[PDB]
Amino acid sequence: GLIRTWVTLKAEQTILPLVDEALQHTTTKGIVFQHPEIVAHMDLMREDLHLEPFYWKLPEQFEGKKLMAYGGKLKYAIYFEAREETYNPQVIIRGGTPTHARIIVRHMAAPLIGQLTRHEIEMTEKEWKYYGDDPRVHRTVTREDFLDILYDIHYILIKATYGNFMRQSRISEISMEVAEQ
Repeated sequence: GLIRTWVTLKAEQTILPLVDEALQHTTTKGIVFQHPEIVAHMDLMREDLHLEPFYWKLPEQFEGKKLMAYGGKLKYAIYFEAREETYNPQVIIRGGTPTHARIIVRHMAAPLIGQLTRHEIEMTEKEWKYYGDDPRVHRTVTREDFLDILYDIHYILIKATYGNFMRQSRISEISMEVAEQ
């Protein structure tokens, strides 16, 4: 076909949970919609603030048989405020048939404080790395592994916690390219 589509959030889904890297817990207590940005404010989550760093767990429509995504472009905009401005992975994906379930990460430059910054992440092996490998290692994910993750995505996470002592964090414009025929 060559029918370029984008998965995005349902207009109705106006809230996006926070999670630790572990996905051991989830928080909503401090998250609110303020069109278009979706906002997590720390002061409404003080009870939970040790479980940091936090990631946004994208909703199920990004998960699953997503082989067609391999074209490219995971897109989203990020904004945040913290006391000062300075390792942790920008985005995190897990997926696979049990025999090949594995976790990979994408590292990027920390976004600036106060400046809404945009990310577009190419959905291909060449730039991702392996969870558990220090970011300074020059190994990247094999095409083969990558594709086996896409074959069934378990979850995609995007960094919510930034700088030092963070006040609030906003994410918007969330989309990922797929394909139809």
